[PDB]
Amino acid sequence: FFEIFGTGEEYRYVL
Amino acid sequence: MDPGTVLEISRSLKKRMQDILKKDNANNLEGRPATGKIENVEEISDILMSKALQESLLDEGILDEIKGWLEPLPDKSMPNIKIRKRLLDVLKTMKIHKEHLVTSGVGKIVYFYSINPKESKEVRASAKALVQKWTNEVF
Ligand SMILES: [Cl-]
Repeated sequence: FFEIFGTGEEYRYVL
Repeated sequence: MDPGTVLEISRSLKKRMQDILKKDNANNLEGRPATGKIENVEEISDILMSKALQESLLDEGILDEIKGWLEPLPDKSMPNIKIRKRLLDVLKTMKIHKEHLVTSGVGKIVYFYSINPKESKEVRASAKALVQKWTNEVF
């Protein structure tokens, strides 16, 4: 799942 | 058709998408208007959804460009809402196999849109249906 979608941390810096 | 037209158009669009992204990112970093994606997203989306072009678009890594267009701008703001909506729609339209999702990393930005609390309800719902749809194709 994370291979396709990541951990959800990749763009967090945005928030 | 002349047999070369499909690949020529597909190659040309990849270059155009990269050029627009680079120009908007540089303008954004320079604190200048960066409206290249805004102005071109509709005509570029017509190209991206063309069935005759799908295999060559996908084969040449167009997903990398679609990811870049969806990614945060250099000041960390997100691309304008019409871009987010039109490109999610493009993605829903394309027949994308799991390996292309893997190599492109486009799932990561779509996943982010799905959990981003600052995102509009409609965009967040579209991203979520895309994550689910892709997850069903993966397994
Ligand atoms: Cl933008």
